[PDB]
Amino acid sequence: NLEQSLLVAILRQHFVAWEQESGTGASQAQIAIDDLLPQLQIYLGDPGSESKERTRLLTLLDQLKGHGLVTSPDAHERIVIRPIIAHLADPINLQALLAWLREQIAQQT
DNA sequence: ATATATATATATATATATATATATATATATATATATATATATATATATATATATATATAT
Repeated sequence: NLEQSLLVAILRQHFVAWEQESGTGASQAQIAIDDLLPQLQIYLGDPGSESKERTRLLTLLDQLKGHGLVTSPDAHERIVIRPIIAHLADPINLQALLAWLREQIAQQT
């Protein structure tokens, strides 16, 4: 669904950006939950409360863990991106949709 | 020119996944009400003594 696609695109670009610096296959840096909500806000707005957005992000991460793309949030609310994200079927789709929605919001604002 | 057997296109129906709302089961807390227990006071009945109304026995 749309939200899962956006989250996967964000995670994918984070992973590629990290690999650009530390090299291919470098141990992924732990990313906090607080860091992703501002970014999902860029494409989904504010659903009404922090208690709602954080819950949505957590359920999305748990859904993605089923496919193996991300680990479970650790005791301090940080996740790690799994290697399997690099081998998605068509990574070009993520870039296109993500940039398209970003351009949409930039045009409407 | 009609039947009779493939092939292709299209539509329908089903399965999977997720989001949202509702129902059910269970547990707990609360409030209310009922019933009971307790305490107190008063009423009734009986017993005993004295007072009022009436009559009889004993001693000389």
